[PDB]
Amino acid sequence: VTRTAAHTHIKGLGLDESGVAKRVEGGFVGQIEAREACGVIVDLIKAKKMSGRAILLAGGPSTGKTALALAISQELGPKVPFCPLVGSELYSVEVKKTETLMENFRRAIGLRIKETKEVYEGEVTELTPEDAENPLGGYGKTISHVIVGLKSAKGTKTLRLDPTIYESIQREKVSIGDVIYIEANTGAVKRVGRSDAYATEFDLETEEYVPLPKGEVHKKKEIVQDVTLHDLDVANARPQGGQDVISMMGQLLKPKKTEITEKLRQEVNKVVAKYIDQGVAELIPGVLFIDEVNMLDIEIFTYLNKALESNIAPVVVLASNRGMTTVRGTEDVISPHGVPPDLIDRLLIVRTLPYDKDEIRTIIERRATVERLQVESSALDLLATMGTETSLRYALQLLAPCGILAQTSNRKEIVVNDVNEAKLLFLDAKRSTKILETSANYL
Amino acid sequence: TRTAAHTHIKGLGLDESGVAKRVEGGFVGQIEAREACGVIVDLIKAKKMSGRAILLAGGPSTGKTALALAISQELGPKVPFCPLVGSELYSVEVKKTETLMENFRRAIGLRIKETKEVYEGEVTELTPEDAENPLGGYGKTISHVIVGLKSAKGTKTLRLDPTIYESIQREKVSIGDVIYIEANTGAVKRVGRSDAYATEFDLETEEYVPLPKGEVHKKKEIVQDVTLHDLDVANARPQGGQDVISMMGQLLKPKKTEITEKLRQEVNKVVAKYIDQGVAELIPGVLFIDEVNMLDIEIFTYLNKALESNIAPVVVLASNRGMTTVRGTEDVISPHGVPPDLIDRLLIVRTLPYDKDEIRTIIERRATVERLQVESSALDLLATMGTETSLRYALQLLAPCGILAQTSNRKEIVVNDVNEAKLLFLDAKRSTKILETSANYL
Amino acid sequence: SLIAAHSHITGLGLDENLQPRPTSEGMVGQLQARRAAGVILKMVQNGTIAGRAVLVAGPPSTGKTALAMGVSQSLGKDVPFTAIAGSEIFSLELSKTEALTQAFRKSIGIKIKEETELIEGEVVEIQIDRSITGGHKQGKLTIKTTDMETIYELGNKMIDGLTKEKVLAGDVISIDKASGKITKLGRSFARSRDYDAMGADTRFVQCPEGELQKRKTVVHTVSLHEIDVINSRTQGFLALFTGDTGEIRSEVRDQINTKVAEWKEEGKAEIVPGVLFIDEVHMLDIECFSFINRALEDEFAPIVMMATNRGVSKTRGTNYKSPHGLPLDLLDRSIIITTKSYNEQEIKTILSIRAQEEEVELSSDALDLLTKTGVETSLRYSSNLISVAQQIAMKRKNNTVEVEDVKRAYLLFLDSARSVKYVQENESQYIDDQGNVQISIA
Amino acid sequence: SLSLIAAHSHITGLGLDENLQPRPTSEGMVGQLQARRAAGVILKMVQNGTIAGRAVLVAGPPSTGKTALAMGVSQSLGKDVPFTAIAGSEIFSLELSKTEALTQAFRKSIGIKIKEETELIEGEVVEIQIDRSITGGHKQGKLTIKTTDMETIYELGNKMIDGLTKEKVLAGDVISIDKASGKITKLGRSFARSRDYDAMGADTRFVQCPEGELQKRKTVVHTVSLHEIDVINSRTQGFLALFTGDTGEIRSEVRDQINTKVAEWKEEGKAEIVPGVLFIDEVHMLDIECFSFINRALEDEFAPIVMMATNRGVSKTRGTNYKSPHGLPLDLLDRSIIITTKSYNEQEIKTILSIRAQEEEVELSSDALDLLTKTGVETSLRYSSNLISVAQQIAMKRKNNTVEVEDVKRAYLLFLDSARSVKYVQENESQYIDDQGNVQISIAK
Amino acid sequence: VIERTNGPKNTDSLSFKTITQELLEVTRNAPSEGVMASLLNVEKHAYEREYLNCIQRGYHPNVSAPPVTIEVLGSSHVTNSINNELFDPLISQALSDIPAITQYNMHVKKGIPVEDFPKTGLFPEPLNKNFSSNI
Ligand SMILES: Nc1ncnc2c1ncn2[C@@H]1O[C@H](COP(=O)(O)OP(=O)(O)O)[C@@H](O)[C@H]1O
Ligand SMILES: Nc1ncnc2c1ncn2[C@@H]1O[C@H](COP(=O)(O)OP(=O)(O)O)[C@@H](O)[C@H]1O
Ligand SMILES: Nc1ncnc2c1ncn2[C@@H]1O[C@H](COP(=O)(O)OP(=O)(O)O)[C@@H](O)[C@H]1O
Ligand SMILES: Nc1ncnc2c1ncn2[C@@H]1O[C@H](COP(=O)(O)OP(=O)(O)O)[C@@H](O)[C@H]1O
Repeated sequence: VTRTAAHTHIKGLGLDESGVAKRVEGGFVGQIEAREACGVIVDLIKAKKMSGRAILLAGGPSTGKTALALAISQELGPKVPFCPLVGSELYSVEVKKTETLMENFRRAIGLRIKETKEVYEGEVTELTPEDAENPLGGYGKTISHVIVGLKSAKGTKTLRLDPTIYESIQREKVSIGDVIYIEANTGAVKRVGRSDAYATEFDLETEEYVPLPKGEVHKKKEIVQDVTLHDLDVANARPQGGQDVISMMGQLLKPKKTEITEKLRQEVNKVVAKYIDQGVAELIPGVLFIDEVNMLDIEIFTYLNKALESNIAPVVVLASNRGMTTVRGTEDVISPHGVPPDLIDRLLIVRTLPYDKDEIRTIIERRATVERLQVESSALDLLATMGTETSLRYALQLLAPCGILAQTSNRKEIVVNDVNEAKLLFLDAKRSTKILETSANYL
Repeated sequence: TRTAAHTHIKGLGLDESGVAKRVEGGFVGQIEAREACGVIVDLIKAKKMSGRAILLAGGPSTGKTALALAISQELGPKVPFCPLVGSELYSVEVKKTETLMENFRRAIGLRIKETKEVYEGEVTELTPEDAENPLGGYGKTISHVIVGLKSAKGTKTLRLDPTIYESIQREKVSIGDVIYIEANTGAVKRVGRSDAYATEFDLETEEYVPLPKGEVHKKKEIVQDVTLHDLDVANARPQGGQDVISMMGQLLKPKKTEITEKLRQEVNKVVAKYIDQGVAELIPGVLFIDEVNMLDIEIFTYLNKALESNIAPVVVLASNRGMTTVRGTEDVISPHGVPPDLIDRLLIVRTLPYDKDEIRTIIERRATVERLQVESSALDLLATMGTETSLRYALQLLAPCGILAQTSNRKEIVVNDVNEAKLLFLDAKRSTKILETSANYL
Repeated sequence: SLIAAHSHITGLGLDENLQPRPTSEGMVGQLQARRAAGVILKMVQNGTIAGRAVLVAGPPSTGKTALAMGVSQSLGKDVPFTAIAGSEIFSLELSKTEALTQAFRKSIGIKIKEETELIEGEVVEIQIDRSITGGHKQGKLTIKTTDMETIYELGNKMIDGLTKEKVLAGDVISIDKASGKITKLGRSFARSRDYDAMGADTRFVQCPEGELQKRKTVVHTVSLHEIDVINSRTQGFLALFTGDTGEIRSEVRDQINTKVAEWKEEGKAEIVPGVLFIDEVHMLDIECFSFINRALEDEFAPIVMMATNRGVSKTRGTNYKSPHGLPLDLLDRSIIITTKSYNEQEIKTILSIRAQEEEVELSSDALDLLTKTGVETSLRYSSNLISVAQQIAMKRKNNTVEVEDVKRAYLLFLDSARSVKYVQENESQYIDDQGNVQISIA
Repeated sequence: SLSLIAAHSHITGLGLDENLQPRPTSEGMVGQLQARRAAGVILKMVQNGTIAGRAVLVAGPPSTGKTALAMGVSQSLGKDVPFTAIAGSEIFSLELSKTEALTQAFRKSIGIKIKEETELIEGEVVEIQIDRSITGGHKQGKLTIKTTDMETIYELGNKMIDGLTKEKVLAGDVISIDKASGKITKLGRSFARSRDYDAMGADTRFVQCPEGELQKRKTVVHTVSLHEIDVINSRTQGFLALFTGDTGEIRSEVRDQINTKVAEWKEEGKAEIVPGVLFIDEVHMLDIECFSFINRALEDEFAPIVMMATNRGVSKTRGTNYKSPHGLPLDLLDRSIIITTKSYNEQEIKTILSIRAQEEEVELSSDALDLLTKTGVETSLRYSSNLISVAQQIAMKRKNNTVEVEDVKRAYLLFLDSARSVKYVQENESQYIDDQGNVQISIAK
Repeated sequence: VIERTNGPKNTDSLSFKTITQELLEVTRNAPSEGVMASLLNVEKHAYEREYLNCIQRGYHPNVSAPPVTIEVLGSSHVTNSINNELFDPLISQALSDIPAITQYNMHVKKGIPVEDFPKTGLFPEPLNKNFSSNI
């Protein structure tokens, strides 16, 4: 019916109006202090005043670090942008890692714009061009004007088209009897389909039949758009959307990432500030999430030191599970969580704690509830004891083979024999390591 | 007449249903390796298996590359054979895995047979006729095209489609031209004017093809030999297009790219469909990789992956190393520089060094190939020098002896010439001796 | 195709209770691993859960890739099975995470349902109106059956499909509206007056009777990575074959995810997950493992199967040793299947199955000798010796491999151990780790 | 001209007899008799051309004459035979692999020889008349061309007419058309019309009107290497890659087709094969992969004769972790023959310095020559060779036309050799940046 | 690229056809059910089998922008140069086509031959009708 994958039993942080976390609500069990700190961070993000704040989630493996970031993303809502990253994604072969980090920084700042469009639309009834005096004169096009007759509901208009508009008109392969849509902001033309006023069953090109557009031919409408700053940066960097030669050739070449200079970013910031001052724009800062932060090296950390001190950069959430580890790209420095101390000085560390037997048991119970399985109480106790003995994730991932083995025996509940058979068929890390130690030829 | 370290080897020299003799096909000795390579040649000619690997190992100057070239000579000129070095897989345009897969696909051959119906010869007339009832608003409504063809000992007038007149006007076919009409496609093409229409103008760029032989209409059954990599590189690039992208890509540098698995799968299924139809047939070949010890462990792992494919050819490797560290690793000591995973998937053929009479016979064969006359005592001194220093040193010193004999106006090589060549040109051991005894940065 | 290494395995050999038969479907022995692989196969066919990592471990030559091939054969068609090696991630064109994302998204299939209309009839009249340069094309088509008669309007693609495999007003054709496919079934009128250029030798069929237009429902499977490459740029369908899909941005991927969820909501499309198999997973950097640790937690993630044969070895990209060459973060969220070595009876059954696959007839004594030498040496060596002894068997002209053929094949070709023994005996003839060798035999 | 006095420009071929016996001093070469005889043997091997794929190794101490020997072989080889001279550092490219760069360097050293006939009609166009038929299917042309002596009338085909519409002629441009080939070119405008149009334009050029016979006959011979044929058949317009180096890893199948067609043209009789010499100076910085590729590539029929020069002792092979003689692996040294060179004595140093002073147009006294000989005995030879040319400038600044001992002593005092600089560094090493980056700047402690 | 024509070349030259160019020129006008044409039409068969011409668009760009305008205050030459570079008649005529009645007017009522026409119709076709626009 539905697809579940290691998550989606979590719907939020699960707090009341005072910020006090319940013991079990919202799909979360335990970790009260971390959830309250994440609620404070959520309120700070919703305040929309700060810039360049950062927190770090530190804890052991399998303790709920990525779960808290996904709970923050669910508590914020879909309107606030959220860019999840892994630390290995910043190394690209097309552009340096500094530009990729700045791109992901600019990808987490949203914007909402009320946009006004001048629209000519209707049904094409007359398509008549007229010619130039000397078509082989070398300079100037072949034709001079194109007369287009458009008919909408309760209206009819005639237009004398520029040839440059007619290139986009004839690139869409319009004809007499087609409903078109001309956008005067960019010159883009959309061919909607054949009109339904004529016959239907005499076509061979699986076309779509559309009634006449309501209202007049010439229109003005207001459109609310959601746009990030990185979208404006890559739109101005590779210009596609005009009707000129360069904008036409921009759509045909193979795209490649380029080092966008800071001058373009200053110009985009100036235009966005003008749009905000005009009262048609609203700025929505977001969250950038970098999981497995220990994969970064010293150069990206040193650039991140500068990039957090700008006046645009969003809230950055990191995560790591290292105790005292040398930073990558260095030889002999040793720093907590693989994060250098100059970056550590600008953070706010949120500690995460391991679980107990009862918390493991109720987590197993809720994840068996989500996966639509029925578990007996003795099998649940055995699964909780296994989770304490080996791993929480190993007891989590043994539920579905137990369900398959129960279903092959024509049963609905999960009993102790299925758990024992899944133990015997499937191994964990410790038993595999113990087998590898007592092995013959590097098993 | 050019000779280069080889071309005295003509096949393995086995008798049928049996073993190698001593001196046959330019080979002296090495009987067990020749018998094993003959068994491998029979397995390749059996045309059933896929991805069998053979590594032949031994010392330097033993005849591994000679054995591989003898295998390629015994197979024939129609079975594909792609020689390679281990250093060639490291390119700067594409990854090494793609280069290995490209060389895998280069070693599988295909044989396609077709039939062509051809009208050709000198144009005698070209009358586009006009219809009985023309329509208004148009000019010259054509009902058919009548064209007369003239060739050697035969002429024939035709009655063609009206649409082919457009292609005739497109390709500028006029009177006195030689044309080439195939049956089903239409598609008239023009090769040039006849040789009889050459002496009416002093200056003309156009060449004059002679009048073709045979009748106007004939059927020729042709056979085309292509490889699977040729089909992959033909399907991967687009055809002659009518867009800016295909014209711009034709005039730029042909940069290699990463061919996907989907294109190879579709090529395999259309090849299997036409093989089942009875037209085409498959000829697997040999991929030979000399100096296999230069690969690193990533190419070895991908070779372990690719040797279990359904379409892989036979792979022949050669190496001279002993217990040597595998490249790309720091603490893996393995025989012949090959990891044990690849070693477990192949068979090892052993090659053995020679003795004095075999050295003398090989020197005599290389002398009589190069059209040189050697005295008997000079041959014995060259054999003693070769077994003292190197076989390749004695082989490479034959041409300076011939030059020194030609200088003194005689057609025979004697002891004085080989002594002068020993004095003039050094070997590795004496060079190492004079470097170890001097401290002047020598 | 040809005979490969795993060409004898058709399925996993399980009953309805997921209990493995001892000798069935080309797989013998290994009952625990076969039962576990059947459990994984039923988990995949359920299609409910996502992002499970399965690890297959054991010694070399144990049946790991055989188990993966059995799972892929039991999976059937229309479910994507992406099988890659570890060395294919490293490219000069894409990053490691981008190649891993493409390999992940190649294993998710989308089944799209489409409504089409089939038109089969006899062509009566064709009118084609084109401009002077031949660019703008339009016209009308009059087709008939034995009951009805309809005039259709033609576009550019329909005219292009008509002017290829040229229809000549009396051919019986079939047109699919949604696919744009034109198929010429044959000619029914058999006109006498014909031009003498094309063949027009099509088969004689009858004019179809009944309804001219018929509605039909068709389905097809398209991978997610195909949709990303198609929507990436203008000519993405060429990039599906040339492999020039350079670092597709994340906005395309999340918009494709939203559109796929919308199509599932509308009932148009359904999502079919698949299996991604990574053989030799130990040849991956720690950055690839760190990316996999987060890519396994997405909803659009397939069942990842990894196979390895390393013990406690060094993880690539670091300076410490880990079990199976994998860090404990990946080993925490993965489930391990352990394969075990064979007895002599399983080796004998494997050799009998492989001899039956290669169409090689063995005597009982030859099979016993091969079983003994596969107990002493590896199994793969005794598997490879069969075809060599077969070619030796027709070299003495009898179609039955005897003991002497196996003895001769054992004599000509070597093991891993015998080559090691010969190298350690004659170390002075091979180039060692320091580049020292002794070529001269005096 | 565009050549200055280089390091060794005095060497014009090996100084050998007709019996391959070197003279003691001839053709700018002094001493080194055994190496000169070996180079003469290799030169006769190249000139015979029936032996393919031989590697020789010129090994010796520095400043001995290995590159001088290669320059002498190149000068004695003559023209129209390809001699490629590359260094070991040139094959480490960014757009080409080392294997591909070595293959291109191998194929640049073997060529084919093609001879063709030309019937040139070069002259100034007087007037052109075009006759068009009523049907228009053919165009007839009457061309009135002239030289400074005489003028004829020619009839033209339609292909001439369409070829003269392109790069159009304006009755007074100088053209030249072939008869058999029909090649058309436009050389430029005549000098007689240079005062007509009052402003030249962009593409125009003024050439003199050709004089003498209008119709000439000329046989020319071309020498094309195989690499040029590979680059031409690799692309659509390939000569831009021939002049800009943007070839980019040409495939193997085009090379096999070109080899097959070269063998076919040799068998037919259209072209003959001219082999050549490839010289790899400073071979000791090549990787082990390049050495293995050289070992495999030396055994092909289309291989030149490879000359390698190195001056390293028992040094480390690059790309490995061990040492080897000459910096080369032993399997490469197996398929090679070594020509060794020996150091000079006082008399050969004096003769070399006298020849170099003769080449550089510098007059020396006997005492100055003996002082420079003593300096070249104690120090190296190139130090004295540079001392000659700076002492000439010192003597010219002293308003004297000859170089004396005082000028040589002043040039010795002004410019240092290696040993005095080593002593001065080792005496005052606190003022220099050492390997740890420590230096003392201030003069007062 | 635009002005390039398939001119003739003499036979006595060192530039011959490769096997790939012969494979290219065989399947230019070959019909269906021929082994060579079907062996060189993998992408068209994959296009027809996968029902790709009735697929929908799933991606649209967020922001579309024209190129950045450069202005020099008080100069008319820069405006003419910018208008010539942005709206080059040769390239814009290459990326489009002439209407049919205009072609009839110049070919018949003006005497212009077909070979003296400007080059038209080099814009590459999209995959579908839906893939031709972003609206
Ligand atoms: N408080 C919790 N309640 C329920 N499930 C949890 C809790 N904490 C962790 N988990 C589960 O444990 C698993 C590992 O947590 P995650 O944060 O993804 O990895 P790690 O803790 O190693 O960073 C997740 O699948 C998550 O569902
Ligand atoms: N059995 C043989 N008969 C004749 N010539 C041989 C034989 N074995 C080797 N040679 C000669 O030795 C030369 C080099 O042998 P090669 O194949 O390079 O050995 P390796 O590849 O092991 O270095 C070749 O030119 C070949 O002619
Ligand atoms: N049960 C089996 N059924 C069929 N073939 C088997 C079986 N066990 C092993 N094999 C053979 O042994 C080899 C196993 O090696 P491989 O497939 O690489 O996996 P692994 O490396 O895990 O052993 C294969 O060639 C396979 O043909
Ligand atoms: N036999 C010789 N005759 C004339 N000049 C020589 C001779 N040998 C060396 N030289 C001169 O010595 C100079 C340096 O010698 P060079 O060839 O560079 O030494 P190496 O071969 O060690 O690099 C050259 O300018 C050359 O002119």
